[PDB]
Amino acid sequence: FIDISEEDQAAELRAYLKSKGAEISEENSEGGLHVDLAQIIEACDVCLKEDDKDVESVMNSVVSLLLILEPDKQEALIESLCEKLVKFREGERPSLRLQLLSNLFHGMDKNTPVRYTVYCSLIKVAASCGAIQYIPTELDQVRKWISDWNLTTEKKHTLLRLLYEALVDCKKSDAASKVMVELLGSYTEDNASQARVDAHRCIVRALKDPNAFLFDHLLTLKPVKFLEGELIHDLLTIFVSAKLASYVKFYQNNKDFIDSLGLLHEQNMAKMRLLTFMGMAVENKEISFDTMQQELQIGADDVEAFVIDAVRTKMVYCKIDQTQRKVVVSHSTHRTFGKQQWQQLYDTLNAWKQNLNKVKNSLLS
Amino acid sequence: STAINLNNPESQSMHLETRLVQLDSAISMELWQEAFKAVEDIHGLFSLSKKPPKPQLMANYYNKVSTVFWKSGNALFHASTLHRLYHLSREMRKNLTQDEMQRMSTRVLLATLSIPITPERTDIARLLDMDGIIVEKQRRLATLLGLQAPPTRIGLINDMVRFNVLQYVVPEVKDLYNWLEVEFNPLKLCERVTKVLNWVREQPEKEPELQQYVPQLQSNTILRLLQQVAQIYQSIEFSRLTSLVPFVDAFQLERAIVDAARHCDLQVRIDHTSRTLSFGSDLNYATREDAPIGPHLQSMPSEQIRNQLTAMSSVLAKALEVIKPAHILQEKEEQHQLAVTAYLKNSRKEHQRILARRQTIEERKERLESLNIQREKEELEQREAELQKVR
Amino acid sequence: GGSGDSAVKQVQIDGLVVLKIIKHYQEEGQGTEVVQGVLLGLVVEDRLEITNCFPFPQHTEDDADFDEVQYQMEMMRSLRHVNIDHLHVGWYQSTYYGSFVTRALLDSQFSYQHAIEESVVLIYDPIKTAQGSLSLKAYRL
Amino acid sequence: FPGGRVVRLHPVILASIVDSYERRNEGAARVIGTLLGTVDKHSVEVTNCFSVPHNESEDEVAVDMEFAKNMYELHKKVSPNELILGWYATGHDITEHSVLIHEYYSREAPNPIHLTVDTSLQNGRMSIKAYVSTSMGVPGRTMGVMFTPLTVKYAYYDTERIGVDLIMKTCFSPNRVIGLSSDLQQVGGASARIQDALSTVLQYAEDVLSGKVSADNTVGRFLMSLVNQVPKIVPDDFETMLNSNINDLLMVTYLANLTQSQIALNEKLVNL
Repeated sequence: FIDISEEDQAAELRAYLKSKGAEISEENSEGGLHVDLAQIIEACDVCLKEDDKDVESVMNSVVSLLLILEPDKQEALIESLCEKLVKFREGERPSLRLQLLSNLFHGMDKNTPVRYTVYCSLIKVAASCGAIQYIPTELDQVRKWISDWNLTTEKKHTLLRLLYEALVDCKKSDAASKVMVELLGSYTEDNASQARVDAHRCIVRALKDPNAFLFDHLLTLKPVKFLEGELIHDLLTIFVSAKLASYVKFYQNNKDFIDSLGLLHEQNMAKMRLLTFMGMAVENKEISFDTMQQELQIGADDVEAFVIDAVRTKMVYCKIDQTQRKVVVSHSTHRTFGKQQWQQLYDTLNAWKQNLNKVKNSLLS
Repeated sequence: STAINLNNPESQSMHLETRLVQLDSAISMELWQEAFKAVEDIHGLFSLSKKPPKPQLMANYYNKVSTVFWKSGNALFHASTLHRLYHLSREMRKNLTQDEMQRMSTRVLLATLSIPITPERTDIARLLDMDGIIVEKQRRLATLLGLQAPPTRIGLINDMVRFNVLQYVVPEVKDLYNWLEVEFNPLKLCERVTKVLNWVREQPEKEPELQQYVPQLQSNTILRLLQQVAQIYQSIEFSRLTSLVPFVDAFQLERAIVDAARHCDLQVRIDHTSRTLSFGSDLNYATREDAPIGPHLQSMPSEQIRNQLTAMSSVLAKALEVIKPAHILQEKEEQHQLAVTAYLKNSRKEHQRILARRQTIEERKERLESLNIQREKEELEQREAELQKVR
Repeated sequence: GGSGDSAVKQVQIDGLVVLKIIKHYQEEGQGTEVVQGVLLGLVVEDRLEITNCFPFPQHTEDDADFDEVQYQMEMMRSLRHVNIDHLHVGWYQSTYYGSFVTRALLDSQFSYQHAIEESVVLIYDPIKTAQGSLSLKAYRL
Repeated sequence: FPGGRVVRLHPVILASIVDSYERRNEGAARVIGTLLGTVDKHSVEVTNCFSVPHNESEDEVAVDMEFAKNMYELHKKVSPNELILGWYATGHDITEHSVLIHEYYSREAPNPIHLTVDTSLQNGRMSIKAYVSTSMGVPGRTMGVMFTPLTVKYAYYDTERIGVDLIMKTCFSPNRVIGLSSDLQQVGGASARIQDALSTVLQYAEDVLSGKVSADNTVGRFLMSLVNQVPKIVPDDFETMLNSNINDLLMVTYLANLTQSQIALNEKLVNL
């Protein structure tokens, strides 16, 4: 290799490095240049001819990364070179070839050909390692500009689907999924049918993970309100069992699918976190020793240990008086309109705490 | 006499000699000042004998000292010296080369113990008189051990377990700290740890060194549990409290709680007519409950109200709600942005004048203000030679 | 005219000074009062303006011991070459326990003030006094 | 993944860059200096810096690296944390002088950290644009310049960005040092007032037609948490304990004025 600050002659400088590469690359260096000082011809060469089997030609790749984009197509030639990275399946040095040209530098972003390409690459090319770094700046740039071109949001949905599949961490997969599902019903693939198939997998994730607690997150914003539950998805069949306090519900409502895999253990875990909450928070702070125990239909020192499970959830949390005030504040489970009306209360409640008290504070100082 | 310089032979010889002699000597006839003098001498030698890299024996002496220490001093500084010897076993290993797993096991064991043992010191003498004259000496001990400050706690363990320490550790014990440090949960902890306790407390192949460090570390685990449950519960009957905690006797343990309570590590009304305990939501909020200058456990404080809590909460907790969601804020700030652009826009005009003006200030300020402070200092000559002319 | 008595005006401490003070905030001199730097400035409209400081470090192991002035001389040339000149018109010890002007600080000040009567002595008091009031305590002799 | 990917400055860095620009150092439009700090393997901790006598002339650059030895020797005693890292300068982005202050820094010979502080009015111009060359193969001409994307942050210390926030709201308007706590008080209830504005808008969204997803279980969960903090739960035992705490605090604040009075009285008889 020789430096980029050697005179350009963009084609010939990028091609003098092909001469240091393979002999196949060299005869298509000479042949590439002697025909014409050339575009696509010269520009596809490193990108398709072998970078033999050792990827220290990151250096001449870097020289290709800035000099293909502007003299010809960026959008087609960025997608070339990236086939190669996924072919060799050594990813750390290809990650430098993706890093150098990530986005917002060396020409123009182009508004998601490059952001699709270079992120489609770095999920596959690298492990989780490289894949992590792009997710903030990607989801930032998604908010700074969403693709008005439909199909590229279907692509950025595909990349979030590659993301949740390349992830084998459940909660990051749940996160990447319920960002993808969030952006799903919001815009693009809605287009009903494309979202209906996804709705099944959402019911898998929401049931299978009881830290996507029952239905709390789905009541917060859009997903249930687009993806039907009284369809044969059976999404609201969770919202059934979520308030109605028994193993009986889910087991009688079966998809024999999800019964097997599945949801078996989490049926009792449902009963726990709903009866503890809808016990506590609709009292609305203090239920007794025996009330909780006969709600949950279980022992005494077991409900002590389950108070600790609820304290490790932080659905309930304070110092707990022993034979009364079993559970108190730190609310986290759904109470849909009870939470709305209490919000509707709150501006009127706050009206003194903001005027009356400040009329004493600001006066005093 | 001896032309000192690079003759480590006789040097090292005499050194090790006196060392072993002094060490055992003191740690034999129940002497201690002698041992102290010996250590001081060795330190002095190292100071005046630090010109050479470092030969063997080093590890030997280190281990010896750490051991001899163990008890006298707290297992804190002792455990620190133990970890030091452990680190020495690494260097000596790369140079010593010791192919033995049992060795590593024993090492890790010694490390642990010397670590979990005491979570706080009872400075009665200090709390009485003011006040040392009793801290710089600790600093000196630290220096001796090779440290510059005072060791810390199971912190220490984090320290010497940043290395591959979760691994070599022999699994008699691997799954005992996976309770103490890792696993929750107050109402199961004393239960959970009973078995790895019974495991290690068989002493003869696991270094009997360890199993005298164990009873204090058992009480330290109890001490860890006792601090938590003041935030988990607000009261508890003593009869319930007995069943929560597997232990030898209640009559023993209550006094060890009342001890800890008297030494202000927690606040409890364990003694009480009914024989029931009250932790209390705040009552009077103080650092007596909190353990006043150091936790020994996972951070799980419940909410309490202290001066400037509700003040500074109402400042910032309400602020955040108007920052994170808002349709009213970002427009205002985009027009604050516009007043910020305007000020840099006013500025770049002023900068172009300050490029002329402050240039003329800067260069002249080297001359003029120097010439002014010249006359300030040169006046002392004018004070002197003028007053000489008077008389 | 808010200007001071008989050789000097007030002080103004530019924000980029106080940034450089809170870099050697309260360490390198915690339990020991260490003069953490000299205040270098210039005479401005009705005030001095401390526009830059450079810190003065010392042998802070756990006691403070004065060192060679090879530091200060080379560092005040280091200021002079890219910026202004050695124009030390005060100094700042942060340092130890909410603002307190010790007898030693009065004596070190007396040597400083009589030598250059364009001076204040700063005591930069952060969160230690519960922050709290009079974070920048000026005081000339 | 490869090395550096982000930088974490501090407002002391921009203080020391805006220092040497405005003092002047013949800063018509260009002032350079050597940044100091340390790195942690993918992040840079730039922690303080100071300029070197520079002269960027259009085909002649002067980096007296000997001074950045002196300043480094000095700044090492100042705080042990700092390392010679690269070079910083003002705008504009990549020039022939990037190639030249490369070479002068390649005599130190770690990887360089090129900072470019553009000073333009526009908000579409990033404040400081961190760069580090790739290829950078170097047996070629002088040094290839194809810079990697890096972005900037602030981070070294809390009370010094409390120090920058103190200058932010002085930039707003002074904000002198006397009434700090009282300024934190009267912007206290202001937050609750602008909260009263926003909670109205979130209620009013539902009141007009429909809305309030926006506070259904987003702000509804924020506010339950808010009232679980400030104030606490609502018996009257709380209220009396709160009163007893004020009666104690007031008795202590009283005793502080009792001690001021006796600080006086002993100071007075000696003066008599």
